[PDB]
Amino acid sequence: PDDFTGCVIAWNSNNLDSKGNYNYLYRPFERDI
Amino acid sequence: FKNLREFVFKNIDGYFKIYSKHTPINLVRDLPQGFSALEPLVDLPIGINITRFQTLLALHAAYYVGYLQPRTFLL
Repeated sequence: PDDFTGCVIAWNSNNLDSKGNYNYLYRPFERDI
Repeated sequence: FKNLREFVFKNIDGYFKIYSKHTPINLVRDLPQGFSALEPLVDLPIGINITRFQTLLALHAAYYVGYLQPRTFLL
């Protein structure tokens, strides 16, 4: 949301998740399952 | 009927907000006239889109459905 209150934290996973690794998919707080 | 159960269900920014109030009644024909504000009871962080709903009855009680509007009140 545009009035989001909080913190966004992110980090690189090139040496963790990458292999390739095809288990990661893409299509306010909505889970479009 | 003996028990009046009132609920408000609204879905804002992924949160399903539930307000409710239970009061004693002595009336069969229709809803009693009167005023009482409903207190917040549950707030569910679900992230689920709701467009339609259905009630669940026990098969061996009248119920009413209205809709909310963005109106201004002086409380």
